[PDB]
Amino acid sequence: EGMANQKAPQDDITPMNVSNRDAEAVIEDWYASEYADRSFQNKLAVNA
Amino acid sequence: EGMANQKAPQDDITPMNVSNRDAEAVIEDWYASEYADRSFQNKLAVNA
Amino acid sequence: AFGINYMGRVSTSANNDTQKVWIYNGTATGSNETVATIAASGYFNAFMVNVALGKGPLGVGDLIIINGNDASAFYTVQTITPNVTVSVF
Amino acid sequence: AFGINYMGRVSTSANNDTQKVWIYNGTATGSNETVATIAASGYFNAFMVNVALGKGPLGVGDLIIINGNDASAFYTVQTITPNVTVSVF
Repeated sequence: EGMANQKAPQDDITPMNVSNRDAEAVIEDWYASEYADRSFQNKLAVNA
Repeated sequence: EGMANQKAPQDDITPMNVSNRDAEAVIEDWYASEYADRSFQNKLAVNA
Repeated sequence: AFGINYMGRVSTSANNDTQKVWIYNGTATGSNETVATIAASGYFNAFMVNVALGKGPLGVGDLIIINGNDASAFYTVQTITPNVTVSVF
Repeated sequence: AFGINYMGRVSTSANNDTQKVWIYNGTATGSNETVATIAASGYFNAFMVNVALGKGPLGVGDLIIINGNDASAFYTVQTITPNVTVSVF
């Protein structure tokens, strides 16, 4: 945010400093995995 | 339910295990029967 | 702190009914921490997904080869909830 | 007794000119037996195909990581016939 201030006439302007910052989103990797052994293919009625 | 985890690059995958179970329904037999003697065909105003 | 890039897996089997073997690089080229620091309670909490429910890649009885910046030692996981704690093998 | 579901490979190499590393789960989630019981003579006989002739997955010199319900230790296969016997490493 900025802000307005007052000054004496003919005096140098004094800015009200506007802050800056950088919001950094760090990218991450996630894995969801499973195994389906072939020995269960003929022993299951479902498709694992 | 499965689950997602993280791992180092080029590392072997380590799955989060998914549980299984079974449910069993037991089948039963029921009967609803009745008799209608032929001698009542001509003696009733309704269709027995 | 724990760094996932320094955590590797040794055991090749995908059988989840047995245990796994891990190796951790805490030497000067890794996390650069002592074996005592790595073996402290809750150090491997970041490796778990939900340590409160004991959900993660580490299992009870898993063997971890810890390579600290001063020495190395075999360790074994005892608890995964509510904290991850290891003990000398 | 021995359960094949609790035995898994550790060494990734398929080189048959070198030894293999195994891991066994005898903890509460596995066989639920002590290290001494698992390390007894002839315990791993059910893993071999024909123990009378020394024919099976285990070879002489293979390292087995045994996790009992009380502790864990490294063991080495000494003989595969007529019984599978192990000793500490």
